[PDB]
Amino acid sequence: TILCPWFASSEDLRLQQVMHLVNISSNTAAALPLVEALSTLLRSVTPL
Amino acid sequence: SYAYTLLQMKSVFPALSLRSMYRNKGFGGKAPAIEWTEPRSKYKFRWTGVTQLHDGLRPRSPSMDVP
Repeated sequence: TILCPWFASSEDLRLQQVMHLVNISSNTAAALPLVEALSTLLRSVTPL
Repeated sequence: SYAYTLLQMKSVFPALSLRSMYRNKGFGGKAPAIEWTEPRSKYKFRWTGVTQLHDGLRPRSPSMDVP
């Protein structure tokens, strides 16, 4: 009997991200870290 | 034997600074995004922008401090 608790439902994951968008600032200087967080991973693993 | 003592410490100062810089927690800055030109034998290079640094980009290599 392992117990490795990780998973949330989709209702729980979408509740977190709205509060993640609540905790964030709504300007362009706070969503800039998100678009470059993925842009770093796009340059990192790419064929092109 | 001044030149021999000066020779035994010929690689102290690059080992203290150049060989080991950014092994600490707080790391960042900007770095060139240079790309290898994809025909490999041409050995051509192009500067293709900037790369903002983070703690996954700091050297995984051990510091040269202990030796």
